[PDB]
Amino acid sequence: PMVLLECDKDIPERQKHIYLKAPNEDTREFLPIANAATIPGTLSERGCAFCGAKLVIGGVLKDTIQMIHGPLGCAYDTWHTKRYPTDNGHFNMKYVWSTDMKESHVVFGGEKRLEKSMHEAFDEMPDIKRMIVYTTCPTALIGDDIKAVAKKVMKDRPDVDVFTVECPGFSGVSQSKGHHVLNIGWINEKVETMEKEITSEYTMNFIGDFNIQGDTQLLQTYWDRLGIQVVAHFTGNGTYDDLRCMHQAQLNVVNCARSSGYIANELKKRYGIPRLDIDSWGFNYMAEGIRKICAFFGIEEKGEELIAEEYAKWKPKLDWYKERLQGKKMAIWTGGPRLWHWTKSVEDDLGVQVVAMSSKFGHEEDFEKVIARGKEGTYYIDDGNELEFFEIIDLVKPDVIFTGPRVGELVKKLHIPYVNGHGYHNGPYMGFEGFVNLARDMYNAVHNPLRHLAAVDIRDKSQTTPVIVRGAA
Amino acid sequence: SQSHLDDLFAYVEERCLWQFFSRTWDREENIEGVLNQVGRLLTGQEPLRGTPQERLFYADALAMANDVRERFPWASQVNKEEIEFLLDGLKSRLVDVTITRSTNRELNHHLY
Amino acid sequence: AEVKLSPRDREGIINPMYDCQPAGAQYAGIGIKDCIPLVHGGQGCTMFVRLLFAQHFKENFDVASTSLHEESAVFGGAKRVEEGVLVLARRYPNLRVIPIITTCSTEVIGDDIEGSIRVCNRALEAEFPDRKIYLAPVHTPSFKGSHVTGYAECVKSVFKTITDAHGKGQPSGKLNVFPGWVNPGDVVLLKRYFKEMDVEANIYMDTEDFDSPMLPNKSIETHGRTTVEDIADSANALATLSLARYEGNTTGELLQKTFAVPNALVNTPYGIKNTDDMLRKIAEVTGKEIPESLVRERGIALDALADLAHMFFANKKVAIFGHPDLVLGLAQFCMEVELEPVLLLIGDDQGNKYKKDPRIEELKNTAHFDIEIVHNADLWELEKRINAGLQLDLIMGHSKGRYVAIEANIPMVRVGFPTFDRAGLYRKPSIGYQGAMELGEMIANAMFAHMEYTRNKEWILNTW
Ligand code: CLF
Ligand SMILES: [Mg+2]
Ligand SMILES: [Mg+2]
Repeated sequence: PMVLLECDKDIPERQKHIYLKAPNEDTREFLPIANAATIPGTLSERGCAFCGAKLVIGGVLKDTIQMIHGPLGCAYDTWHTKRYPTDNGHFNMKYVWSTDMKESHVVFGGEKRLEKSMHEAFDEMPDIKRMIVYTTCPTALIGDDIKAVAKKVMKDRPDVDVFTVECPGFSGVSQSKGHHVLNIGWINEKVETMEKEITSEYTMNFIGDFNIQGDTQLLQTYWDRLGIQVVAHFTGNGTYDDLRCMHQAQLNVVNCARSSGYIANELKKRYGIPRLDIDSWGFNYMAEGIRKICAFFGIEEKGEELIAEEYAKWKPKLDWYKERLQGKKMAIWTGGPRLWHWTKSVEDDLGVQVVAMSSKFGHEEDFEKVIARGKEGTYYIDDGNELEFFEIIDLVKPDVIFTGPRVGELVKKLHIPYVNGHGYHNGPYMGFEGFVNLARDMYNAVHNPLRHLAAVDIRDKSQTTPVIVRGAA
Repeated sequence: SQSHLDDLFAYVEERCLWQFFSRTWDREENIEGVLNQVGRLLTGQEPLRGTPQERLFYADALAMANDVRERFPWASQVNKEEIEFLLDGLKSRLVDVTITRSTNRELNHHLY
Repeated sequence: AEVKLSPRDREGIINPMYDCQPAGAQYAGIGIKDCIPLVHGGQGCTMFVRLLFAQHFKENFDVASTSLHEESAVFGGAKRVEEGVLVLARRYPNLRVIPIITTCSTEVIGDDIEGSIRVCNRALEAEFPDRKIYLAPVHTPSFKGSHVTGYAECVKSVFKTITDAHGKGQPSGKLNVFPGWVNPGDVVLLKRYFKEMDVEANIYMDTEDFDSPMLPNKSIETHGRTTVEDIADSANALATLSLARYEGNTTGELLQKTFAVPNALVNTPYGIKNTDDMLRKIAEVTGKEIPESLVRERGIALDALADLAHMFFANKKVAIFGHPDLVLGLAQFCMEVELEPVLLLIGDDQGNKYKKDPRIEELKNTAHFDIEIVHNADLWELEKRINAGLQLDLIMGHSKGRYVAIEANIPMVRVGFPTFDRAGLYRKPSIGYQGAMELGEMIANAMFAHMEYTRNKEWILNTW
């Protein structure tokens, strides 16, 4: 049924956002409302639309200036917070740019301030010739026309290319709006503005993977082995110009259908490129994915050789962790997709029971997926808040929670260990080896002497301090 | 036939993603495309592999056909007509739950 | 030799040194017991700052958003403020203080915060008759100043609000102390100094418990310790000691103007002399003697630093960035130990104030090497100067500068805020005598490791 938590008695609309799956229910009658307005004052986990454009997607690129048109805080706030390495010395994580909007620009306009800042950026780093310009709350409110500024700069500096995104933080309800605006602008303006050499009979784009701790580089070892050219990664370890070539691919492979399904759908509509959704987390899921790709291409034997070698390498370790993790209870409190990518894969491959899940910004489509895959007796929460999190912990008593670091530091006080569900502990977590990495971190998190020590009150004469026995795969 | 159909439906719900595409018209296309190829594969017919979309439907259907043959001993015992009937039932169930009765408010939005 | 002040010469920023005003206001607020700040703006303005505090402290701090969305951008956001205050109050029965912090969005659209406060005060009075919640309007447009200015503004507004409600009472005998934006370890040190000097004092804000235990009973103790009652008693103090010109002195000035509590602003107590001068001021206002224990801690510091100064520090060139009170104070500490702070970077638009800071004169009359002080600086200004050939032996600054030092192969000591890329720094003092010693030691140890990694006379670390 839908659940009214005790902590929500004064915000009882929240009942329509929380589903407890019970036997025999028709789940079509219990789909949480999702992607609706936030309730003020709740300590919702949600971020802003600008975040979804710049931090999540655009900022992943290795060769592009990220010009945030606004006051300096939006820039500071999206710098030193992500874990998306590159093969060029991590230029993306080392720098952030701002137009340093001042009061006089609010009053008189910021377009000349933006134009100046853009030329300065290109002057300070003469090897960088690509730029994305984002609006933020106040530059949207004052109506600066960043597309027109961009056009002027490209006329004045014919060796650069500039893309613009209108994504002030108040647009939409969450990060999700930023994903949408960026995806549709990119396909409308920049796809099919360049071409590259095709070097394989088999070509794909990999859409919706942001190279968290090297996930994309790990998957790339698969595609290289298989002889598949990846025209563009959207956007892990990617380049601006690769993204201009997306129309050349034969196949679009989608992992993050939330952030990046938009561009896959438009590529299909406009260019006829088929969309294949996979799960690139999960051990048996990764095998299915590879088999689908290879069947599409007609390279089935090459796929089976890769799969066999990966299972010989990694399956014994995975099974060693399953033996120790079987029956453990997990919660997943992340953006959305990882709920449906992980609930059944950790169950199948590790024996882990996901007892509660919360999505900051997922849509009803994400809830359809996760409820389809998820267990009975589990809580499914759209746009969860802090008090709810406490009440859920008391209801389900998880052994481990996969969530962001701040919430991890909070639940630590309850002696519940965490794994960073967003930026990982010791990743990558995608692919065959990655799921073993995920399992190892779950195991170390749970089978941790400090947890046991923290429970002991040294004043209690009836209590001793225990000694715990760990293992390694 | 009801228990067999219940088996197929529980499989697709817990495993597959193609029935959960972003819009109604994509769900409809995928339910029909993939399940037609599943029927071919389960009954020994040559799959369609002409166009890029047919090739993708084959790839999705091959995972399901192989899984169904592994999981369900009945799928190797029933005849071609019974397979076809089941898959028609499965199409109608998947439309029902992913389209007709889904409360996903984005399903009919004309723009992606 | 010249100490020159110059502005950044670019309009735009690359690698900002500070966050915006609302972030500093949030920081102020999380030091108050039973306080949840409410940030009136878009959601990122809250969530990104809660993350920043988790990076620095490795703790969660409660801050709520009004969740400004598109409708409010067209018609105004007051209903979001008013809903947010009530939803906080209804769901957090022990909540006492809500600083209502504006952002760029809500400054631009002009929402009437004081009007919303009147509405909310009426609603709260009616719904919760036996409760008092203090709503403080905090005007923090992000398009001026920085998180330094925002911290100062929030402290002042909170103090105004709570003291307006309670007024002047019976003399407390206590000092008010505004240390500015310091670590829990700095607060621990000051508490110790006041205890050793038998001086009763409230430290605003008392953030010692941000370093909270993991307890057998599972309780959460990660809270500010400064209460309403402590803030209200400010009006009754003997004196205010303000340690940071840009981080609280304006509240000491407000309490002087309103309640005739005399405010004494001193140099922020980085290094030996500034600590000496602080303690002399305390003695002067309280009539209490400096204790022997502080003479001994000072002497232990001096002894430790004397093992370092002429051997490892002399003539070494240092760049320092961070809050203005920290940068100016650390430059003075560096010179006491024979380091040469040749580049000081201060990261906001308050240059017209900084040109009048007396510590600049104090540098001008002591330094024997040219010093460049870049105001309105970003961290690209440091990188660019290194790339143009500035030879540095040491950088002192916060963790968002780390890649400058890493790539230039220059040792870096992490000071100020945020220091996320090393463990435990929030617990170590940087001010006072113990702090000077710990800073000096961090410097030396950073140098020593550098010598080892680079094979630069690494054999010398034996009989120093
Ligand atoms: S919801 Fe998102 S992060 Fe917030 S402002 Fe808006 S785009 Fe940006 Fe920016 S400068 Fe500071 S952090 Fe805000 S108050 Fe403005
Ligand atoms: Mg089922
Ligand atoms: Mg000694």
